[PDB]
Amino acid sequence: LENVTENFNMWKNNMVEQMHEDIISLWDQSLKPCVKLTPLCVGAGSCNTSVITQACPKVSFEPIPIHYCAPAGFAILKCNDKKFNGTGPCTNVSTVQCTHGIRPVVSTQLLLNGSLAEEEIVIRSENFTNNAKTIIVQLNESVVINCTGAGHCNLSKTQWENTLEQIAIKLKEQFGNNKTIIFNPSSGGDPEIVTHSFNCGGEFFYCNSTQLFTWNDTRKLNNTGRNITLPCRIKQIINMWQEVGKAMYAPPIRGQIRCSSNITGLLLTRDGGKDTNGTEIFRPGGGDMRDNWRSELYKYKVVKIE
Amino acid sequence: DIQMTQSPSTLSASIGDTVRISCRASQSITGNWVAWYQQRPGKAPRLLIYRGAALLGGVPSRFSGSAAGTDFTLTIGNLQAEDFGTFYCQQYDTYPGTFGQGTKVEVKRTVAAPSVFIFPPSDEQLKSGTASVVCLLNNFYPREAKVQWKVDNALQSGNSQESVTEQDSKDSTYSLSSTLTLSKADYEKHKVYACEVTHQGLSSPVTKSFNRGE
Amino acid sequence: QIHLVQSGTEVKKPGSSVTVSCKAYGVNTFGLYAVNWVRQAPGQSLEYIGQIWRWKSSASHHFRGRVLISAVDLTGSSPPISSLEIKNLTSDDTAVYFCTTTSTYDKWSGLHHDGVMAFSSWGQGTLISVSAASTKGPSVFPLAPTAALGCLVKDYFPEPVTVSWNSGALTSGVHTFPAVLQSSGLYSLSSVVTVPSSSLGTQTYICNVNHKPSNTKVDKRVEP
Ligand SMILES: *[C@@H]1O[C@H](CO)[C@@H](O)[C@H](O)[C@H]1NC(C)=O
Ligand SMILES: *[C@@H]1O[C@H](CO)[C@@H](O)[C@H](O)[C@H]1NC(C)=O
Ligand SMILES: *[C@@H]1O[C@H](CO)[C@@H](O)[C@H](O)[C@H]1NC(C)=O
Ligand SMILES: *[C@@H]1O[C@H](CO)[C@@H](O)[C@H](O)[C@H]1NC(C)=O
Ligand SMILES: *[C@@H]1O[C@H](CO)[C@@H](O)[C@H](O)[C@H]1NC(C)=O
Ligand SMILES: *[C@@H]1O[C@H](CO)[C@@H](O)[C@H](O)[C@H]1NC(C)=O
Ligand SMILES: *[C@@H]1O[C@H](CO)[C@@H](O)[C@H](O)[C@H]1NC(C)=O
Ligand SMILES: *[C@@H]1O[C@H](CO)[C@@H](O)[C@H](O)[C@H]1NC(C)=O
Ligand SMILES: *[C@@H]1O[C@H](CO)[C@@H](O)[C@H](O)[C@H]1NC(C)=O
Ligand SMILES: *[C@@H]1O[C@H](CO)[C@@H](O)[C@H](O)[C@H]1NC(C)=O
Ligand SMILES: *[C@@H]1O[C@H](CO)[C@@H](O)[C@H](O)[C@H]1NC(C)=O
Ligand SMILES: *[C@@H]1O[C@H](CO)[C@@H](O)[C@H](O)[C@H]1NC(C)=O
Ligand SMILES: *[C@H]1O[C@H](CO)[C@@H](O)[C@H](O)[C@H]1NC(C)=O
Ligand SMILES: *[C@H]1O[C@H](CO)[C@@H](O)[C@H](O)[C@H]1NC(C)=O
Repeated sequence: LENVTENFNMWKNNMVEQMHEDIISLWDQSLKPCVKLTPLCVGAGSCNTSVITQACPKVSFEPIPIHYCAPAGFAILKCNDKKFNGTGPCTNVSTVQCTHGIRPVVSTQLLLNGSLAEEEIVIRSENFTNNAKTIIVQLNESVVINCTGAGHCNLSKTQWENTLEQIAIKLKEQFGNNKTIIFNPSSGGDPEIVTHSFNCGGEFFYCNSTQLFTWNDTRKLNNTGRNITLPCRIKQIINMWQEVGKAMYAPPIRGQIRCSSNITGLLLTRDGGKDTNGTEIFRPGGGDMRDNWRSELYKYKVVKIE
Repeated sequence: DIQMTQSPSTLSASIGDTVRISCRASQSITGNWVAWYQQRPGKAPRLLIYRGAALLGGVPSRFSGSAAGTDFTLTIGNLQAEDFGTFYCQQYDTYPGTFGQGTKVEVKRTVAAPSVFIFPPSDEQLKSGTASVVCLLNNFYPREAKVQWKVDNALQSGNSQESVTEQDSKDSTYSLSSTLTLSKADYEKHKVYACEVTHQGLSSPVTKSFNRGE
Repeated sequence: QIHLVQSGTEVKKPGSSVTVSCKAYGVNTFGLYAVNWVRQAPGQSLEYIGQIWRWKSSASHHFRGRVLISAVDLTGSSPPISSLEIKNLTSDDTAVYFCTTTSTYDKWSGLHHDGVMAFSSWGQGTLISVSAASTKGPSVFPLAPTAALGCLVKDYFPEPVTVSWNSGALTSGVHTFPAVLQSSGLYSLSSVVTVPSSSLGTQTYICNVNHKPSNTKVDKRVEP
């Protein structure tokens, strides 16, 4: 550990933007659409769409862990604490060569294969007061989730029920104990944000996460169900996360696509409610892959040599 | 702990001047682990230079740092309006880091003697059981001033307080208040109340006074 | 771009304890930035309090045993936050407390020397004023008469009061002095104006005083 006190701000961390831009370029030479449409305006309202048609090679895009080592004239500083807001003065900081192996998983609503919370479930937010700022949840115990191009994902109803609890409890432990915690599905928006979207085998899965976010701080949902089955769908025409615009990928082909990932975290986003009675409603969120990266770099910060 | 003793406590300068502020550390600092900050009235300090001579990103290059033996100095070339305020040195050689007492850099001006005024307690205050006598020194330079209170010719100790404005942005003068407070009882007892002010602009100490009830 | 946003002013009774907060916008993770807390007593220089560095906290000799410093990484709703707890407040704890951040990522940087460092980003500061006084609106007294005249705004708590003249229409030649703290633990200030002696019976002068913490607003006419 480094014997000094420094400031950290994962919400304004620059490595996030440095990885994000990398992960995008890690996408332009691995997953290339058959056609990519992107807004093109002079400002005069009228906006032509810039079209691009390239080969559409079916590749089973399988993410490789990524390290981030400071070159020279530069040093990475890691924060150490069982519960770090990731936005303030860190006491147990410590210089490191490369950040832990991170598997740049691009997804929405659920953070897959990320890094678990050592102690307990932690939830960071650039401002919990602002019903506009994504709440990044960090699970201390991942929940396996298996998706298949066959059309769905299975999740443990047990583990997910617990998780919502040990999350619902960490929420009121920030918005007011004497406050009811509820979970509802997406409010609306793009398919990629409304469902738990992500990529598996180069196939863009779109799983309906209603059964994962319709939890009332009162009842249950395990009648005749051992596992939660999200009705997933693979799309060819998708909205790009790298930049405003659609993109069409070629249909599936491999006799079988399969994924078994660790739900290591979520991206929630409680609704304003305009100071109404203690009844905070949290819904799935994300779509801004940087929050993802953040959830992984929340305790890092590269700095110039002295 | 390392002591940093800063020099001078105040200096007066003009726009375009070159200015030097110095800090002597009580021990040698081989590594040059020294920093300089600026603080403007009402605001948080800002780091200007670290490691003795390195300029932080965004700081004008008219600022520079230097060292000789146990002395460290900040130099400001082409002094600018936003530069006026208070400067601090800090060692971070050894735990705990420590700061100098600070240096105030204010605007140079020609000498101007205070206009002096004295206000007896109002009848409304007297009615509420208290008495405050106020003496005002208006628009003077330099800031150094002495005011003494006398009642029935007796020097007054421990029952007065002073307040000074910030240097005025337009005429670069100061103004100062001194308030003498006493019970309604003693106020009504004595006859003559006097404010005595001494200042460089005044060829001789000026006394403004009144007799109670005029 | 780093902006450090501290919690608001607090007025605290002696013996009490307080926790001040710092939201570190632009800071990734306290794994890469150290937090150093510092305080400045009124009209005084600056003094180091303690730090959290690499998730390890500590406090200077003068404050050890009386202060807890913590930090947590957060995202979405909030940026990373650090806080400073102070126990058994006394009068000599009254001061502006600054949270401060310095990146520790680059060992070679020269901002830091084995845990002892310069402070590259500062918060606005939070005033902690330690006092047994209770909130109280001022009395306003006329300072009657180139002539000078004004208003004495006496015995209020806490700060601030605001003063304008003639609803803001008179600003030239106006001096409103910083408040002083009296032996009674209440504040007092005065506001003065210089005017031509000629207009004294022709022109009207009224000082508008506003003390929001007591919801007090007075308008005092100042007559020769
Ligand atoms: C379409 O977009 C282009 C930009 O390449 C612009 O110059 C043109 O005015 C727009 N109108 C047309 C050709 O549809
Ligand atoms: C954190 O994880 C542990 C097990 O790893 C669990 O027992 C604990 O309850 C969790 N904290 C919560 C409830 O968020
Ligand atoms: C925190 O969020 C609230 C609204 O929820 C906003 O008004 C406030 O300014 C935010 N904090 C800051 C100062 O960024
Ligand atoms: C997911 O697949 C793994 C094998 O990779 C299996 O061990 C686990 O039981 C599955 N989880 C389900 C279907 O709940
Ligand atoms: C919750 O608010 C306070 C805790 O701050 C508690 O004393 C009160 O009894 C509770 N009231 C509600 C909102 O049910
Ligand atoms: C699945 O999601 C759709 C909207 O995406 C919703 O209307 C529908 O009711 C959901 N079905 C389930 C599994 O409850
Ligand atoms: C949430 O509550 C509503 C109404 O009380 C119910 O219809 C819904 O099924 C609940 N969510 C689940 C499945 O736990
Ligand atoms: C609810 O269903 C789960 C499996 O889906 C089962 O493990 C659990 O025991 C059920 N609840 C009870 C205790 O009846
Ligand atoms: C990560 O996910 C796999 C896939 O189900 C699971 O089998 C494995 O135990 C998980 N490992 C972790 C991170 O605990
Ligand atoms: C890690 O998560 C990804 C989700 O994109 C999944 O495809 C992969 O199988 C997981 N790791 C394992 C167990 O292969
Ligand atoms: C909270 O519930 C509703 C919110 O729509 C509100 O009308 C009511 O006054 C509040 N308190 C009650 C009755 O539970
Ligand atoms: C203050 O802390 C001291 C030890 O530092 C302890 O003896 C004392 O009880 C505390 N005072 C109060 C009022 O809590
Ligand atoms: C590490 O311990 C030393 C003890 O001499 C101290 O000077 C330094 O500030 C400490 N650093 C931390 C973890 O704050
Ligand atoms: C960091 O240092 C603090 C101060 O001694 C200590 O309490 C904490 O356990 C350390 N954290 C780790 C395990 O790196």
